[PDB]
Amino acid sequence: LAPRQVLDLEDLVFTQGSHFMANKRCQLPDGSFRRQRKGYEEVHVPALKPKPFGSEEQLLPVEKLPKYAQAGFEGFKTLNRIQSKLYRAALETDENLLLCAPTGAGKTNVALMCMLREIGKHINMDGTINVDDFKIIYIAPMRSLVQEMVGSFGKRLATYGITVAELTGDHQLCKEEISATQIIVCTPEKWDIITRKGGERTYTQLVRLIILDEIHLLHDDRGPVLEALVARAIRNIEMTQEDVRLIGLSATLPNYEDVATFLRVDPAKGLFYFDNSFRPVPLEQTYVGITEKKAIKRFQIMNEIVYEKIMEHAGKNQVLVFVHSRKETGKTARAIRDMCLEKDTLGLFLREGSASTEVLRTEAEQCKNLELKDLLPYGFAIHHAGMTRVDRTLVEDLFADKHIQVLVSTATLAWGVNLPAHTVIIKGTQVYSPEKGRWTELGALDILQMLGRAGRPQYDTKGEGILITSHGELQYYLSLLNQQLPIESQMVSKLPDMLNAEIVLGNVQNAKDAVNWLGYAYLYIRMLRSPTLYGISHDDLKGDPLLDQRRLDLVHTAALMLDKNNLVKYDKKTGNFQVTELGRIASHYYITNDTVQTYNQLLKPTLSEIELFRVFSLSSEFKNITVREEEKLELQKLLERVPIPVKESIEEPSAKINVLLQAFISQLKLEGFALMADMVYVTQSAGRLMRAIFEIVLNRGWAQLTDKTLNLCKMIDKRMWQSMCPLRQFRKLPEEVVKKIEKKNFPFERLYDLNHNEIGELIRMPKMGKTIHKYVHLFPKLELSVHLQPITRSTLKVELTITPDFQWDEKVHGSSEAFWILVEDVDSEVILHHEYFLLKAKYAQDEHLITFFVPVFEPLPPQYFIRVVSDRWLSCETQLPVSFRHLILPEKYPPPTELLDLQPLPVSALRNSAFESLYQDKFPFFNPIQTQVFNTVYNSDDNVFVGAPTGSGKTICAEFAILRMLLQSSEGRCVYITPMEALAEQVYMDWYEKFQDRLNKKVVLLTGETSTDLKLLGKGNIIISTPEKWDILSRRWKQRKNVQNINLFVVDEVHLIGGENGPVLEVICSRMRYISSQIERPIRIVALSSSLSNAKDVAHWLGCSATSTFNFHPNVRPVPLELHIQGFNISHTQTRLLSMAKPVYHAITKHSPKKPVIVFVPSRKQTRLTAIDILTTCAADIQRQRFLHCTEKDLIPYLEKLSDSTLKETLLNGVGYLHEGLSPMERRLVEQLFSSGAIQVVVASRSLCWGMNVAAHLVIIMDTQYYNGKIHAYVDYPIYDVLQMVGHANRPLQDDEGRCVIMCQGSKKDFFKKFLYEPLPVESHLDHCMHDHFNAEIVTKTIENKQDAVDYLTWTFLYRRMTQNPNYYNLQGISHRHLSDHLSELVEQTLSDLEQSKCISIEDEMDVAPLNLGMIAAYYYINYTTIELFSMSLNAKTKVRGLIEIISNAAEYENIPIRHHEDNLLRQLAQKVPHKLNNPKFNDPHVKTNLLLQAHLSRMQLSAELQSDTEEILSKAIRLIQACVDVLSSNGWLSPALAAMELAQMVTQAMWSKDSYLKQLPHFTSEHIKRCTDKGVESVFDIMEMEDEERNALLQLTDSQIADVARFCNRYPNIELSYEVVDKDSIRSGGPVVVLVQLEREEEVTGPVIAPLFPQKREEGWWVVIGDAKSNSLISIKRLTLQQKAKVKLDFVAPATGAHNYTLYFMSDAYMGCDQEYKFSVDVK
Amino acid sequence: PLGSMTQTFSSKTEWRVRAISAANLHLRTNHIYVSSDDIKETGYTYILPKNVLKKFICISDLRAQIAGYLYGVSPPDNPQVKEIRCIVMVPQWGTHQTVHLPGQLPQHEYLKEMEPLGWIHTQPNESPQLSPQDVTTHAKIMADNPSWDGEKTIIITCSFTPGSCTLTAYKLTPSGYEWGRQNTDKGNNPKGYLPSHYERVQMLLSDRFLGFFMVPAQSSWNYNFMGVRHDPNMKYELQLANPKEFYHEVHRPSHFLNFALL
Ligand SMILES: CNc1ccccc1C(=O)O[C@H]1[C@@H](O)[C@H](n2cnc3c(N)ncnc32)O[C@@H]1COP(=O)(O)OP(=O)(O)O
Ligand SMILES: [Mg+2]
Ligand SMILES: [Mg+2]
Repeated sequence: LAPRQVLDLEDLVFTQGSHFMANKRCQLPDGSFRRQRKGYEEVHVPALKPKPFGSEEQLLPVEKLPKYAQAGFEGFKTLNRIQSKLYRAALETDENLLLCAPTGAGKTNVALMCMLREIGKHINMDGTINVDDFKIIYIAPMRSLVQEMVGSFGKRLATYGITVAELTGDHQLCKEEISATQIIVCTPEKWDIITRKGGERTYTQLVRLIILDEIHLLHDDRGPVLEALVARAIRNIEMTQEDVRLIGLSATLPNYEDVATFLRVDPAKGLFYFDNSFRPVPLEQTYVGITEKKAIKRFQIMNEIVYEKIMEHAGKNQVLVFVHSRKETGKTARAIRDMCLEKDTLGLFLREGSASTEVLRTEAEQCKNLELKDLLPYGFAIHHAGMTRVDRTLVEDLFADKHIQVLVSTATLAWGVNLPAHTVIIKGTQVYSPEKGRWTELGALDILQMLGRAGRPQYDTKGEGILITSHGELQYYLSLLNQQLPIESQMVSKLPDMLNAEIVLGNVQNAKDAVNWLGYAYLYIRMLRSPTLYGISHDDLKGDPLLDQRRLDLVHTAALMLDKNNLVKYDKKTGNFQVTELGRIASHYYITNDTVQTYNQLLKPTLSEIELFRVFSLSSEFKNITVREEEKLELQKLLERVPIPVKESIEEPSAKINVLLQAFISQLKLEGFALMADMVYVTQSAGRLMRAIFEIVLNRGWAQLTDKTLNLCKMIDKRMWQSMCPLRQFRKLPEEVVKKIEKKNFPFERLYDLNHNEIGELIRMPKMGKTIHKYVHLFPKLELSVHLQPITRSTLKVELTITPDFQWDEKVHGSSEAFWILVEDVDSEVILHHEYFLLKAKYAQDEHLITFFVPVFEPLPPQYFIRVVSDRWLSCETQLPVSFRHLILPEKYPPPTELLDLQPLPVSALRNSAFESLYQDKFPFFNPIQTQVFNTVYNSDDNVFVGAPTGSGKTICAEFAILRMLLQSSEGRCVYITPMEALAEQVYMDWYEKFQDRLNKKVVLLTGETSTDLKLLGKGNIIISTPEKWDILSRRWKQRKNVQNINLFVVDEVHLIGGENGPVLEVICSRMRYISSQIERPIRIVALSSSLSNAKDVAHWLGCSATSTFNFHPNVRPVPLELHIQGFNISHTQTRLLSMAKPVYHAITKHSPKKPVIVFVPSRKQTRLTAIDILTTCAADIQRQRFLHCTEKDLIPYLEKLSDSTLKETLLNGVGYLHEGLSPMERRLVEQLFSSGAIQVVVASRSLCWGMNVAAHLVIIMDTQYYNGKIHAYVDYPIYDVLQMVGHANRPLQDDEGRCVIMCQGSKKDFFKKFLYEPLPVESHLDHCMHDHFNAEIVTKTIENKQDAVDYLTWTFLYRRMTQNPNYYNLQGISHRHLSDHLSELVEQTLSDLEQSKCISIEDEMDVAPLNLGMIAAYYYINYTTIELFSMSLNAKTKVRGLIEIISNAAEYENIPIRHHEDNLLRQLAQKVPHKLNNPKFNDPHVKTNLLLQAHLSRMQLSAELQSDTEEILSKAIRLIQACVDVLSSNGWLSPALAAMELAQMVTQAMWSKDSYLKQLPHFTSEHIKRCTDKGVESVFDIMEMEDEERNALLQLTDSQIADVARFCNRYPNIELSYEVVDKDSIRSGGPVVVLVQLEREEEVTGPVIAPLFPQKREEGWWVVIGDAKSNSLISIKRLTLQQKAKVKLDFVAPATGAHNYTLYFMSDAYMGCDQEYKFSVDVK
Repeated sequence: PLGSMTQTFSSKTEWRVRAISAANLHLRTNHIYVSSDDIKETGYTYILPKNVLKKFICISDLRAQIAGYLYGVSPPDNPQVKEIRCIVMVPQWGTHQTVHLPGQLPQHEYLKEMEPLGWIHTQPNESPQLSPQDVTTHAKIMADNPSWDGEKTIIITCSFTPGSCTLTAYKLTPSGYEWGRQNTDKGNNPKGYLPSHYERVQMLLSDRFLGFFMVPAQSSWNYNFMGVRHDPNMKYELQLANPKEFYHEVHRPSHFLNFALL
């Protein structure tokens, strides 16, 4: 914007940090006095008086609270003073609160009331309530305070079923906590890094309440983290408009009004200020300021000040003395105790023969601590984090019982333990800061917390706090503890590091966004109300009232600093920010920006371990570390023994950091006190520092430096070098034996060869034979297999099999084990591919398959390398060499069919007025591709293959074969196969108007339903279908004429044979060849496909002449295709998508400013986001509504028919978007406005690329990956999807060219170049789907023996490719005998699996025959695995409950994804059902459908669009129900069969057997079912028996709606049954018995079956069943398709003699209430 | 006089400066040169691939010699040219004048169809004459292994010139083999050592193909810091992998463990 000016950020930095004293004077309360002593001055401040209860202040008892929250206050009778003034604002209001009170006033319980209000917002009725609907974040300043309150809040809310837990150490996958917890207690820095890594697999969008405890930390150096958390959360509120409540708890300190404005706290509602008088125990404060400057005299002067004040309470009151270190705690405790012996004053501590003197000595005898047994019997003790866990409680338990009189501890006890003492002495206020590299004052929070423990709110009348410090710091601590130390902002120091965090997150994309974000920081509010303190004159403020120019200069200064260090790309004129991979790593790993610049400068692939340590030495986190003269002697004695040499001299601080890191790995304790503190700080941050270097050099492909860096990460974590035997990584194992092995030099990889009693004779030990053998096989080890699958001569597909060769143990491995898969080149220098592998504990014994692609060159390299290295275990690696010596490469693909320069063919070449009238209104002439094949398809019957790019007009070439079929015979039968159902719907719409509307033929679209497809096949001249939809029908071709009488067979997009559902397409087409050869005369086959490299193989497989094969390559597309492939470096998906946002807009203005544009995005959520993104960047250049080419008022006729929020806003600016969530009407409205030229841009998701009826001039593919919900991993786009998306950039009669920009990750850039500029090589995968088809060929008697199975495999495309590329199918030779062996084993293993499942029979190892189980699976198109458990689970007493649980566990339902943001919707739907369930497991893809099946039967409509999940489940439920009906009735079971036959009609009408049978008529309500009270109406036959002028007077419905009620009763199965038993006199037991059953209908043949809640249109099926009461003996069953009058002949056997009574059933599979039941009697003789 | 002074000794070990200097060896692989015509035409042209040559330089030490066995074949129809296709690193230690390889030659399935072409080693200083230790070592290998033919095996020396690396390849003469297998003098001027004992062969660097390495199956190849456990009679087997640098952590375990001892 305006002229800027660069500032000096470090010049505006408050150097003192937490010790900065903004106030310049300090007024003390009344009664304060000062005393002068021995070179030191004292200041006494008397205890304050509680303010008299002024207003209406009555201590509220818990009984008055809302009762749902009373359970959280178990053990409290009445709230204190500050909690009673807050409960209404905390429990009955969502207002942001800010509470200032002195430490100990009870601020925590006020925060608990806020948590209790949120917990009560998501409660149910079953007591245990929804914990999936919310999340609370409690931010505490200290690690010890976090751990304490996790258990404290855990017990208080245990009765609510709430899980409160602290986050792990580092959980890049082990983050199972967050989703399992509901109250996250963390530090400010912990919540900062988690929200930094902004991947929306998160759970941070579920946060409804944030609590900021001890928010006066803002004044501390850690302050900016709290400003970053609040600014990020509050700004994100307005970017989403979902409110998040903010609760701040502070000490009594000035500027509390600024903290409130910073927290969006209304002062008149949420601001509550309480002074130090509200401390529950009055505090008598005493401050001692020493003026002595010499260290030695000042050391003993305070050593005299402590004793003089200890004696003032010795015997009267306990004293708690706080020191800085955990070494001075014992020296001071001894310096006190040992000096009292000089004066004989120890007898006053304990009463000699007391009751507590014996307990102090006796507990010291079993104390286990030497520096505690020395002082415990005399009344002294110490406490620090560097000792025992159970002795610290021993110290706490004794002090709580008034046993210990003098306790010397550090700040850890004050934070993590509630241990009040009458007298508290702060012995010195000086601490060593390794971060600052010098001694400094204690933080303000540590002082407030320490003196907060003075005075017990239980026994003590008052508290006595004693603080001893330097005299120059008296005015400070007097202000801090007497509500006069103002809270300022330390934010400008960390401004660059925190601005980059928002840039990486995408929240800040330009300078204006940063100025807005800076306006939420506590720094900004302080600059407004105190500009003098922040270097702002009044020459600046009122010439810039809201400090808009000042913020811009700060942001401009920070952006330049980040741009100089290559974290950001900052354009000064636009102000725009560009994220970088280096900038992201600095953000995600909490690294300051100066450090990643040093890494970018010095990190080289040729780096040794020597310089790697030196690069770590130069981290800016150690900028303050120096080399003191008292340390250079001890450090130089280490430099002469370091295993990693150091080049720099001893005096440079770089060498000191280097030696301290190596010493930490070697586990060497040093004597310098500052050295030990510096070593801890260097290595506490070495973990994330080296982890950042690892991600830098791994993502760059540097193989050697990655190994060195990853090893250093583990050597720091495990504190050991590589050369040490890795057995010491087991902590339960002792140093004992691992050097017993280390000294005797032999590789650790050899002990696997030995056993129990032989490992010991090695290491000279017969003792622990199994012990070492146990941990040897506990060490992780993986074995690697490889199946090389060549794609071309430059691309290699690799299947890596990972077999674990170790044993799991949660004591050692935990719940997971992470590994890095690394594929390195010949020289082990470049990483050709890498991915993250994780071994889950549940699959710790199974094989894991990994697929990836690697490039190769045709001077074939010797070998590549595959390494699988552990992510945390040291010396844990398996490298498998992959030699290319025997790799058989496929031959180079033949040249394409030359595009002959023919003359453009007119439409008159058809020479048929009716035919020509279908195209002469669209284009003048056919494209060059249609003209070449015209004579071969229109004037010939030979099979034709046309391979051409997407958009070449191949649909018309298929119509050429259709138009010829209608000329030779007006009754022609053509079946058109297309792989995608979205394509079938579009082709059906286009071909219904051409062939049926104009030329009056019959065009049908198969429904996936047998009862309708077989008849649409017979009455139709053009049949459109998908592979599986045609596979069901063409199986039974021997018994169906309408399947083999085909005149023409067209298969479209036949290059999808190499895809997932390829084998089904390959099976049906190869069957058409077999049928046509066995039949009389052949059937014509026309194949269309994208450009294929091996197109001649598909032609030979489909029997196409060489002259009839048109193999075109992508360079001959009718409209020229300009392809651009931009690479992107960022490996983080969400950050990479951000880096593509602005380039998406820039590609629009460069390649197509005026002509329509389509952008493809990976997800539905990304459609709306990118649309908004494109808009505001269009608005940033001041060019709004440039994508809208129609006036703004000619859109509301289309714009108010919408139901979306932003779709109305984006369409008004000329941009639309399409995704699955939109209704079918909304998609048609956006597609119409796009094709009409109104809107220029539309953003469609990847899933819609097959069902879009629009085309654009430019197509932008934003990223090429999507997230898979089940495997929790990103999936690459299928190459067939990309080819389809690029094909949308094609407007033949509108643009001279077609452009497409593909934005992808850099690792995929070369892959797309080799498979988009060249034709696509396709393979087969039928060998992985052989069982289901081999079974069908055995049922239909096509395969009768094992030799026939090999003959069937010879007609497939699977076999043609096994000689062109044998290694792809695991074959080491194209020999003929090699093929028989391979074909035979594939035949043997397939027939043996079907025989094990009892689907087929095998006799004499040669002949095969189908079984009843196999005949049912092939009849209904069911997986053989599904029908196997369809006999293990069913039985004789199954009914409506066992049936649903069995059909839900089918393999056809193991495909739809899972959403665990739903887990509690299904948790309650598991009991929304009227039907009881036993098993938990709510991620089970079958149990989630079991509840979903009953959700359909309960008419629980609206499931966002999970409604579609049910619609695809119902697409397979009918065929699965009929399978059980066949299985149960075949076993002679009566009840489960009949019950399953009426569940078919239950899922048909979405009801139950309990509800009345009147829910079928439309517009019927579930309530006025009982309006048929006792009127005598509960069957459908009753509603028609009443008069017309009367029966509308009870439903109370429209005269529009009764016509829907009438249409059902006109179609309700009205029938008339007549049954007879032929020759009911002469019946001998065992002879032929027959009962015929005639069924005559009325009229009907009136459409299909009325069922609005079913997706398909079904035909009325019927069952004729004979039985015998409920003895569960089914004796006859027959299926029939009735049209009017038809008889059914049932035969069976007579059992013995006597008189048996049989029952006849007439049931249907669609309607309920039409199940007749006739009874007769037979007299057997 | 003194009795006036205190000065305590400091330690400085041999490998500190050599390890620091070994980390900069990659800069020499950008400048590799081979000697040319000086009556060197033998009847065999040896082609060394650059990928394994550069890696052999960086895993070396600028003063301690390291060696590697040469293996390769011939192009389809040209028996006069020998393409070096593999370099095998074996357990070894050396000085500035020679190396110490085990008696056993490399034996592996991958090398069964290849023929041995001799050995390659690094030299501290460039020499106009073949090392007499190289004459002795090469001839004694010929005596114990008839696989090495005097007209097919060569000695490639990698000289450490300032800033670059100079390659030259020699072969033994019949007179050199007879004197080398008898020589027991390891000095720089042994007796009977003549320039008649060797002749230079031609050597060409190429980029059109790539070689591979073979290293011991269990431990590594460098034994200069574990010379006690190295024995001339030691047996070893190989694997298909690339060798580690000279001063890698696994080559000097005593430096890492003795420093950790209190
Ligand atoms: C031995 N201490 C307790 C015994 C019984 C129940 C609770 C405690 C206890 O832990 O004391 C806590 C509060 O429960 C206890 N307390 C809180 N409300 C009440 C209350 N209404 N009645 C009695 N004690 C209370 O005061 C103490 C400190 O309150 P805090 O949250 O840390 O204040 P602050 O420093 O500003 O953050
Ligand atoms: Mg508190
Ligand atoms: Mg098409």
